[PDB]
Amino acid sequence: TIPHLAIDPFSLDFFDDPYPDQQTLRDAGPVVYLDKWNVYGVARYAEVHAVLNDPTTFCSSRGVGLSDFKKEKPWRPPSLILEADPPAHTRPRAVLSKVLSPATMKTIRDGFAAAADAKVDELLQRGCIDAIADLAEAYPLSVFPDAMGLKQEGREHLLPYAGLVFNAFGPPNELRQTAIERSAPHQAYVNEQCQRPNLAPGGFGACIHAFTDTGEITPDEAPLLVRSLLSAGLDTTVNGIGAAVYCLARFPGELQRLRSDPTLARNAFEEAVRFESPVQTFFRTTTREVELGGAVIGEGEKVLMFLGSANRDPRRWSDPDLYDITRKTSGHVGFGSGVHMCVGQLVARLEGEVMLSALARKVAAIDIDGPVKRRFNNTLRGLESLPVKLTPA
Ligand code: HEM
Ligand SMILES: Cc1ccc(C(=O)O)cc1
Ligand SMILES: [Cl-]
Repeated sequence: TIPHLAIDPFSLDFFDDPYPDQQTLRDAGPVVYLDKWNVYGVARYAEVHAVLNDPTTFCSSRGVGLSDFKKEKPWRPPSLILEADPPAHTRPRAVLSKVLSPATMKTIRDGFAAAADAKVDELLQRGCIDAIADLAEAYPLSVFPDAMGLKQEGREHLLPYAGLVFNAFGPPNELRQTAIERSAPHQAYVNEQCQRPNLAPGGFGACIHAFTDTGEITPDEAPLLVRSLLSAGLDTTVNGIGAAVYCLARFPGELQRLRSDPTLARNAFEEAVRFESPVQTFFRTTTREVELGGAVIGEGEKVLMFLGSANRDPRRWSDPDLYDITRKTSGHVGFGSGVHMCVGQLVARLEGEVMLSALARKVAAIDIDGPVKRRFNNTLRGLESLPVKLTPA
């Protein structure tokens, strides 16, 4: 009853252009079986949303990558939040929610905005830049490690560590094997920075450790929760901001609308998150036999959720392949949905908003003026190099 497909959603050919294969996955049926990796797949909005919002049946504690923690050893100690189910998930989640809370955004917004304005000013002096290394990477590197409270030395490990984390959600292909092979110095750096004495006062890391006396987390839980922010907090925003600049470079009509009303900056970023879906996929594991669509999935099966496909499903979205900065984006699953929905979404949106605001106010044109190069990762979608000419307003 369930169609079997040979599509490999973790192949370089798929990463290079996923959209035809994602339509094939959607149109084959509400639930597919991917023979390449022996997992179920859901690529329509409806089933992705349903799976995300039933954490009891579609659990996370057996891993949200291909590997089943009941069968294989995790490559690193499980995340106390991402790779936990209720009730164990609940108090670590509440702590990170308060650490990255609406009130916390007020303390960092002025500095994040000034750094975004300063970066665009700097880039406009050069004119021809790489919007990945010089903007999408450079701006988050200029605000997020400091907001964490990290020392300066060793920050070159942060993007490699995150690339490793997101590759390690994938199947055991070359991208994953190579990442793990090179992982030891990056894990050593990251694990050391998670310890309380190495996190500067007032930053996100110190605030996590400060929550260890409320009864929500114990002291021995704080390093792994810092680890979660050092895993998820930087590379995601790099590819979110890169996606937004890539969209504005490809759709100049939308750059023109954004210039005319810079208060569209926040929704222009949100639409970029829907349109590119920097985090493409996550897995769940069934805790029981379950009916989904019309298929009966057995217990202990991996289910691959295509977040990017769900965000382009024409059953849910009008003109899904169009970048529209005034679109009603509410309900997109680029940040997830339900109990695990991105706890750092306010940081991500703040960074994206203030960068797009700086562009909206300072830049008249963004023209691709060099070869575009894609960056390949088992979970992240984004570019390696995006040469652009910035024309000042
Ligand atoms: C454009 C930027 C980002 C995107 C697209 C993104 C994507 C996601 C997604 C899809 C999930 C759901 C995971 C699941 O359902 O299994 C998630 C969760 C999470 N994100 Fe974000 N993320 C972004 C930025 C950030 C930032 C900036 C931080 C921290 C500062 C962060 C920290 C986390 C954490 C800790 C979780 C786990 C939450 C939980 O399991 O309850 N993320 N993210
Ligand atoms: C997207 C993402 C990646 C890693 C983590 C973590 O807890 O390590 C959380 C969320
Ligand atoms: Cl690690």
